[PDB]
Amino acid sequence: NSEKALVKKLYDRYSKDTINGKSNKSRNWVYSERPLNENQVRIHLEGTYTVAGRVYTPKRNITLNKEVVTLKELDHIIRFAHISYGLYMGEHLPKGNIVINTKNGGKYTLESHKELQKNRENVEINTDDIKNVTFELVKSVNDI
Ligand SMILES: CC(=O)N[C@@H]1[C@@H](O[C@@H]2O[C@@H](C)[C@@H](O)[C@@H](O)[C@@H]2O)[C@H](O[C@@H]2O[C@H](CO)[C@H](O)[C@H](O[C@]3(C(=O)O)C[C@H](O)[C@@H](NC(C)=O)[C@H]([C@H](O)[C@H](O)CO)O3)[C@H]2O)[C@@H](CO)O[C@@H]1O
Repeated sequence: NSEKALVKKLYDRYSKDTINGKSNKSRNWVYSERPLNENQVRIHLEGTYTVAGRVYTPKRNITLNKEVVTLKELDHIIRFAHISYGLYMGEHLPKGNIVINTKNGGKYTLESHKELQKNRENVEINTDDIKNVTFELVKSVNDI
């Protein structure tokens, strides 16, 4: 099963709770309502995950330090938060984009069906520039 293997590759990459010395502490890469320090931001994931034509609206957010990070890092943490509601589980690949929206109207688009392209890994992003993350993801079939 090749579709299953492609799913497993995305799951194995993005389910890791560390990257480059950062880690998911206190569920900060999943969901928090805890008060923010002056040096933190909270980026809300606002979107839909539609499975076999039924829309789900999972509520997740990521709590990060204010700093310049790489797109590899932000892509990682964002997809980790998606995995926490069920993204990349089972045997079928999702499709659709996850979009990092910036405060002045910029975007970084993360295509969900494949890994981040290697040539994008080192793009530098100030976490304080991020407005939110939107997404419209589709999994065409349920697992049987
Ligand atoms: C085969 C392959 O992977 N080739 C990639 C390019 O990806 C292909 O071409 C794209 C135009 C698109 O059709 C894609 O589906 C193809 O796989 C890749 O180009 C980037 O691809 C991503 C999506 O995977 C985005 O479309 C990106 O555009 C944007 C973005 O939305 O992310 C536009 C945006 O305005 C811009 N924002 C800023 C602030 O600069 C961002 C940003 O530059 C990047 O996200 C930072 O990485 O890009 C396409 O540029 C291309 C560059 O990675 O490499 C191969 O050619």
